[PDB]
Amino acid sequence: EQEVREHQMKKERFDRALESKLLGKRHITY
Amino acid sequence: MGGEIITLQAGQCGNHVGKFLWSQLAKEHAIGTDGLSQLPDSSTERDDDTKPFFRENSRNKFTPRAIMMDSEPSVIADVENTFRGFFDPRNTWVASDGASAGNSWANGYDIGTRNQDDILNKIDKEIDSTDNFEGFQLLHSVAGGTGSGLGSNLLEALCDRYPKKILTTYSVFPARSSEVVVQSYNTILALRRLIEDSDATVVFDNASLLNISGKVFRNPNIDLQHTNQLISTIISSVTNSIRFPSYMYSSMSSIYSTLIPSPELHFLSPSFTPFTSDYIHDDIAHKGHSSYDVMLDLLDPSNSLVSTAMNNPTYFNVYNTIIGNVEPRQISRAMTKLQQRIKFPSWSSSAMHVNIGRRSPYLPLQPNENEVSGMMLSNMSTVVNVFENACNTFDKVFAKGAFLNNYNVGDLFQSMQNVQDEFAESREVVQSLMEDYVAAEQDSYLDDVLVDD
Amino acid sequence: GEIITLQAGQCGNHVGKFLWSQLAKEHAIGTDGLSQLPDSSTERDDDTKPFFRENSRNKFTPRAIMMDSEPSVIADVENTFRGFFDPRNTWVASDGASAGNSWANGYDIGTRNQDDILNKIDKEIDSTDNFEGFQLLHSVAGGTGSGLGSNLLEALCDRYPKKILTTYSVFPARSSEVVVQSYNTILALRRLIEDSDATVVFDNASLLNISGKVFRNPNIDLQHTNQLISTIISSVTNSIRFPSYMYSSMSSIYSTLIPSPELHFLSPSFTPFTSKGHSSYDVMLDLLDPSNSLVSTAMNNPTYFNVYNTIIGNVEPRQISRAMTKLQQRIKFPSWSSSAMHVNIGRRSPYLPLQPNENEVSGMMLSNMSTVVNVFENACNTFDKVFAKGAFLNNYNVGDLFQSMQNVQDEFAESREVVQSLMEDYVAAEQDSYLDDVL
Amino acid sequence: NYKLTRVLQEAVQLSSLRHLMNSPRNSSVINGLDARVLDLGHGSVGWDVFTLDYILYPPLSLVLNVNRPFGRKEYLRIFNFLWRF
Ligand SMILES: Nc1nc2c(ncn2[C@@H]2O[C@H](COP(=O)(O)OP(=O)(O)OP(=O)(O)O)[C@@H](O)[C@H]2O)c(=O)[nH]1
Ligand SMILES: Nc1nc2c(ncn2[C@@H]2O[C@H](COP(=O)(O)OP(=O)(O)OP(=O)(O)O)[C@@H](O)[C@H]2O)c(=O)[nH]1
Repeated sequence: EQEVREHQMKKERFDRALESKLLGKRHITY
Repeated sequence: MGGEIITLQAGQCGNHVGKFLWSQLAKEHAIGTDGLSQLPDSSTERDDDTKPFFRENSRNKFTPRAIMMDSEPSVIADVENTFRGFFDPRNTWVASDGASAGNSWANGYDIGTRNQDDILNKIDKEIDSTDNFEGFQLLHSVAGGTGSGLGSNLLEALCDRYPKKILTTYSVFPARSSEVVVQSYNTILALRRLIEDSDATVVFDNASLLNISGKVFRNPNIDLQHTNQLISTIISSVTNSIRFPSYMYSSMSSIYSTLIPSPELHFLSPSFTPFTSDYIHDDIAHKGHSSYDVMLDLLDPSNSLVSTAMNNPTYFNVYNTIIGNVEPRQISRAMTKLQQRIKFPSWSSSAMHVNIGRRSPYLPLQPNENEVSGMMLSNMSTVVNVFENACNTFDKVFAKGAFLNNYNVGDLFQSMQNVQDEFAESREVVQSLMEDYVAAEQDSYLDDVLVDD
Repeated sequence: GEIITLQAGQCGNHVGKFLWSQLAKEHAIGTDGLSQLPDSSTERDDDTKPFFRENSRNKFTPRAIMMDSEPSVIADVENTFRGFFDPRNTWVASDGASAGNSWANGYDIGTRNQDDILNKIDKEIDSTDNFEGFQLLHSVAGGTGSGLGSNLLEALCDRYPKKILTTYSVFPARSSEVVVQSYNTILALRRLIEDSDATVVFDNASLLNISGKVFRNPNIDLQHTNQLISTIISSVTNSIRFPSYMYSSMSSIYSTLIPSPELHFLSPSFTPFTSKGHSSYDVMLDLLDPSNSLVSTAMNNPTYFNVYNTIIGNVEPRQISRAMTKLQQRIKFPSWSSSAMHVNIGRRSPYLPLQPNENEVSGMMLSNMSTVVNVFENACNTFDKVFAKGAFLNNYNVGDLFQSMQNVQDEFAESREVVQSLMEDYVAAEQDSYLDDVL
Repeated sequence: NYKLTRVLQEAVQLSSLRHLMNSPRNSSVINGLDARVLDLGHGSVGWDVFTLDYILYPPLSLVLNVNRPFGRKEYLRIFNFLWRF
């Protein structure tokens, strides 16, 4: 379980870091 | 521990037996004659396993892992024309040497030694094509001199070419020989190599074959094609435990572990109930037998495929495989009835072995009378009794040295003295085999290790 | 990047005609040269520029020049391909039919009419800008063909010292004319040693054998041999004619195949083909097997130096890996050279009619082993025997070779010496002690 | 253990279960098998250190019983006995 878990976790970490570096499309307004 | 097995067709009888066996396997696994599997490649779920015996070149074509080798191109061309695309044309060996110049074992040995590189290259190509392998199955057909010589050459090559593989052989013995001298000479020269290098050997005496083909078939005349059909059905039944893998016996090595007590005792006796996949198989639903009656018929001398000559026969390893819907209570009843009726040696407490296989989901289902069939293989010393006729012919003809002008050519020895010495050595080898068998028939065989430690 | 085809002799003319017909059928150019593709879609994945010049009429003229002393075969090719070839790219030397099957007359005709060929190749080069080299196709047995090939090779090496030259040399079979054709073969071989950059060997005997094996009719035709030459050239040039990601020029292929200019002779093989049935593993096994090579191996275990294969068809990586492992297990490589095995997946031409035995993945393979040295040894041995036994070569010469026969014998001895040093270099590279200068 | 799971996948490919691997639904059924090894023993043999850990997914877990960490390990002991034999 740890193998696929750490694989998916590394993939998700890379994806989140890239999405945060790319202008951060997530926003909140008022 | 299960590996792939490559079929070796040698001689005319061997090629006919191989063709019949491959047609039977095609009918069982729904492969047909055209080579292309009759079942669509979409239904991938298959309870059987053709991979050990068939090469999966494509998803819909199962090419049999078999090599045919013969000196007469007529039978090879006939088989190739009948089975269009089924066999591999690159696995057909003829050497373009023409017809066999006699029925001498020396001629076959010479025609095998001269073209040994071609057959070895074909075997190497098949080994490169396959990924897994366990051993070969050689069809000797010792009745023919050239076929027996080719089989002996194949054995003498494979023994020291692939020692990590177990070698099984199938030697077909004739009922009444036209030229008893030459046929006994060929059988003895093949038996020498069988004792030397072969790991397992199954004998097929033609007398019981003719008897069964006259009894169960309606036509009084017996034809060699449906005679070899019986041997091919026997081979398919004994390879069923690997083709449709059972739960207890799933490898030829595991089967021969319980079928072979020692490398010296490597000769079995087969028996089978009235067949159901042969030509005239309509007279089987009138018997109405159970598994107990199937075991009784298997142990009966009328269903054995070799000359029984049962005069208080000593059994060493009795094994049976029952295919169909078998009942465990009936199996236990048959075992209890047979353990009180089969002679067992007092030095070994090992009893007979029973295995239950599965029926093919595509084979024609038989009525409840003969829906279940059985095969039995017994280690009996009566094989030396079958050989005794050839040994007596040798002892009564070797006094003069007749037919010596035929075994002198081809082989590595052209003089008469060398051929006489080789024949005497082969006779001594078969005599020592018979002595070992008649000694293992006694209790002192196991006491030999008890008296000295 | 543009390569100019050179058709020398009647054999060269035939193989060029066959190759151009095959390329037209592949790229949908046809016999008339006009674009057989509709004018609605211009997106193409092939590369016809290095082989076909597209004019204003959208017609693709083949970038090929024919040098031969026999105008009959050239006129026949023009008749069969009316509207395909350019009449200005035709060279017949204006000397009538051919005469004499020796290298001397061919080289003399080349040296005499070199100005016309020079002007033709200069115009063909100036027609475009991007150039990489030329392509020669000839038989070393033919006298006039070998002479013209040697003359054009000398002209190319002393005029353009930057363009890489590749040739396809068809060696003769075991026949009668080898007593005199061996002279032309060894002279062309010496010229290749001196100036040529790459050579692909072909044995006529093995070619006819493979032809009779693959064909039902045992009466093999020279036209069938030329068609098989066309097929092998198409399979070896597919990597350049359909570049997708890796291979877009013959320079990289020759760099990964030829390790040193002293070893620039390659043996081709191609299987299966006609003129799903076999997986890629079986295709590579047949390629390794000598029964599918276009040259007589005559060796039990040749010393493989550099091999490179191009597989045409839909292939999956597991069979590639299995075949690569089996090749690494069987094929022996020298302990001083690398065991480089290159596999290139070449795409199929969608504008090409479907070849018989459809969906059958095929494979070509170029090897550098000890199979060329056997043919070279046989050729030089036959030459030495005929030279030291019969002094008849001094009776058929032209020009300077006819003014004095001593210079001819000196040149032949020099060719024997250079091919002897060549085969000695090969047999030395076969051993591990070849690279002992650095270790 | 990456070479171990690669060997497991190669054995699945080589066995008769290659038909189930070709069939897409049975391919997912086979992929549901967890190639998880519970180490048993200190420096013991590769046979004894081997262990099979299987994880179910709904809605099959609500019906089928497996070697749950809070169960009786019936399948575990049966597999251990058969593995010894
Ligand atoms: N029962 C049976 N015996 C056969 C069959 N085919 C051949 N035989 C045996 O073969 C013997 C005759 O010799 P051939 O079959 O010609 O063998 P050969 O002389 O070596 O010739 P080739 O096999 O062609 O090399 C007979 O005594 C048979 O016992 C067959 O189909 N059925
Ligand atoms: N394979 C093949 N070889 C050919 C063909 N035509 C000619 N050849 C070669 O030509 C050689 C015979 O000599 P010729 O045909 O007279 O060639 P040549 O000596 O250069 O004379 P010309 O062709 O007239 O210039 C053979 O050894 C072949 O290698 C052909 O159509 N196919």
